[PDB]
Amino acid sequence: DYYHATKTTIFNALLNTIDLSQLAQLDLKQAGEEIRDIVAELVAIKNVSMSVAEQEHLVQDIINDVLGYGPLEPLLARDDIADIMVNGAHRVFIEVGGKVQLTNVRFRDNLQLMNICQRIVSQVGRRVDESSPICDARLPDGSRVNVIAPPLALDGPTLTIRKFKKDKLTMKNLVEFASISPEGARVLGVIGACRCNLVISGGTGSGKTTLLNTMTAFIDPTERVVTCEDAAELQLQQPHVVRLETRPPNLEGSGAVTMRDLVKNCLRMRPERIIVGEVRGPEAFDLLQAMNTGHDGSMGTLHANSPREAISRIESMITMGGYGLPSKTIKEMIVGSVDVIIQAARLRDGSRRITHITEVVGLEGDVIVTQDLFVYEITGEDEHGKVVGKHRSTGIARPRFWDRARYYGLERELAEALDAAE
Amino acid sequence: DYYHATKTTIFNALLNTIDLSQLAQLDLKQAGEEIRDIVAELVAIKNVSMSVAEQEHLVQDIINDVLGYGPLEPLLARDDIADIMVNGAHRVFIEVGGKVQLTNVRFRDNLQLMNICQRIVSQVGRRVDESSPICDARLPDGSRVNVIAPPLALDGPTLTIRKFKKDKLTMKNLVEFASISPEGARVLGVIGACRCNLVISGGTGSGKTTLLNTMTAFIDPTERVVTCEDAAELQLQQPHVVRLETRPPNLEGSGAVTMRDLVKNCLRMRPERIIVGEVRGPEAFDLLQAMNTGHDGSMGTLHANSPREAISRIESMITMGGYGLPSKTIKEMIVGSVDVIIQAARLRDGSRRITHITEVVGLEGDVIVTQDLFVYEITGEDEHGKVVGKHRSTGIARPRFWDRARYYGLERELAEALDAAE
Repeated sequence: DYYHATKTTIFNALLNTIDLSQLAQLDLKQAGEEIRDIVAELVAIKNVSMSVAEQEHLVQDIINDVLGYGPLEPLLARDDIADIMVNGAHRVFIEVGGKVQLTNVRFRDNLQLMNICQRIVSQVGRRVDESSPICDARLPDGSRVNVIAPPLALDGPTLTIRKFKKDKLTMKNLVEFASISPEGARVLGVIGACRCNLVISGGTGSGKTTLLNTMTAFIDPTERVVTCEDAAELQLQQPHVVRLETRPPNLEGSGAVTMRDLVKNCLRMRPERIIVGEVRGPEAFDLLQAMNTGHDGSMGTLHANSPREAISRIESMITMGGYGLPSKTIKEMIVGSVDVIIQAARLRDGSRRITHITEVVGLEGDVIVTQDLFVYEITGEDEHGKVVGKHRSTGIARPRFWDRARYYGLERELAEALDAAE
Repeated sequence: DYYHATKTTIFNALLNTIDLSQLAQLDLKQAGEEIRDIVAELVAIKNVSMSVAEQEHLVQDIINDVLGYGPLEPLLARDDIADIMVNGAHRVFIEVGGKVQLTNVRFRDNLQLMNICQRIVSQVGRRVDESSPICDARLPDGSRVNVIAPPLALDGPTLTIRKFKKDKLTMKNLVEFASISPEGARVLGVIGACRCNLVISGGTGSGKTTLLNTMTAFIDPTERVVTCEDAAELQLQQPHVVRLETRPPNLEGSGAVTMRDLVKNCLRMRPERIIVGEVRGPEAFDLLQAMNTGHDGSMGTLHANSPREAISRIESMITMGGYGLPSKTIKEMIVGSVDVIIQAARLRDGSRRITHITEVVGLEGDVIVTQDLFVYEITGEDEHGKVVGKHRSTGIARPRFWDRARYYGLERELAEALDAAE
């Protein structure tokens, strides 16, 4: 009560005293010090009786409101709070330990919330308002931010901050979730590290993108990666990642930038690895060429249930490309370009597994030949219906990519991992 | 710290002192002199305690930021920097000695970087912005530039400067680098000498232009060769070469002289070989007419990955040229005009070699039938990661262009080359 009234009076006095532009001229620390001095002077003038703790709290709150993110700052500073979700000025939720909880934190009004959202997004040069109500951003520290303006959000501006939790998308999660056995995990690490061209095929709900992030986690830091996605969800930890996002056509059907355009441009940016979020149309062709003409180590997810169907769908995509390529030419391209196909699927019980790790070996007999390094053998189901299976290595001790592993010095690791698969 | 703060203060004072538009209206010399004078006056007023060298550096930086290319200027001035990549306002990498290194150079912000990129791409009459987020160009100094706008490049505008390198070869160089077997070299010499219509297709990084330059050494010196280019990259050593260069449209959208107009004029320049630096527009149609109306021996570089893909690309180009030509008519024209397609591509290991030497032998029904003379067969990889392969002749003894060889007496050499690599 008294603290709130004192804060309101001090804020009014400071606003009447210092303009927003003048404070913006000063840096975060210089502006903060100047605001602290002005607030002390205003408190002395108003003869407000406040203790050291109360005075410090009021000064910090005034500084945060005038400069910074206001009532959000205490939440952001906390480490336990993984995600913050503000639905209008009068409600805030925090995700602690995987559970969402309501918090007493409340903004002054929707106007202050909009100002704070605009500052947060502008921290990376983006702006959100009625003209562009939807804004999405990734702050340099890894926090994702999503903001919806009042014209779309009926109850007020909506803000969603998801801080960078690091453990979610590493091989440990897959190994402990029985998605891939530890030997399979080591084989995948070798495949990713040795710049093997990959095509992650997966069925509906098979978590293809999660597997793609986990695989790209192996990329060497120095490699200049370029990611094309319809909607940015990959979170490469590397220092030299370029992120691109397609653009759908406007309501007039113009101004579009399809994934094919992004891949063709990627060819002209000197990338050492092209990652395609999801191949759906002609872009496959371009992507495949990117694999063939250097850039070895690219990747791309695809919608298919088995590796053979994945190859067939790649052929159909390239054919959709419109070029008069004979089927034999397309098969030769695929055989020469793609090196490993990872088939991940969602089984009956809803669990996710890496059903196959297979290698495109050649074009014997005008039909592409694939040898499976790892397969998932379904033995049975638990008493409660849960499916039961195990990862078996086919025993191919010399995968066609063995030469790359030897070149990169990972041949010993590959042999050790694939030998003890059992 | 002190230097950065002084530079920021000087920039703010200069911005508040002179309008950007007025300086832009000023000429290079006048603008530079005014900027230097204003910077010196501001430094004197603010009493910046720095050496004369420090003042000169500050003035140069202010001039570059106001009208130059910002922090890229020291990078561009350098020589060891093979190329520069900007992944955003706060990420700049340079390829020094073939190694990518993160430079301690940062732009003021994303807006400044976007303005710098817009200036650079406007230097050759092109605009990059939300409406045209992707812009690839070639600067006068020979360097290639690629720019992606924020709407696609999520992390901010992305820039890529790849500086020019000579990279010119002679057929002996290609033979010694195994780019083409000696029999292939003889066959290519025969094809070039006998004024056989050529289309040197190749993928990105294949150096197709270098291959075209190498091919234009078997031309009879007497033949009047007219080379139409976009940046003057060909260095023909023949004595009667007329070098033409297209003029990109000015920022106002006028004064454009497209390659199509250059070729159409060349039709009336009495040439014997219309050489096109790169076919990427409707000009192909006209070029084909030149190929099929007495200017035998015309060559044209094209961007395609396989001879069939090159043919399809040419057909699509002619169709997009805006004419009412039925697809069957365009295919018939292509079959009649073109006589040899040389496919130069970069292999996965980064090396570049000639893959196909294919004649457009005829048209059946709707599909164009073509026969390969020389084909590159790959045989895996070696210990050092280099691709292992060899060229083999298809065994044809009477190639379609045989008559042309008979014209110049090159029948014997053609037969010997086709026999020695059976």
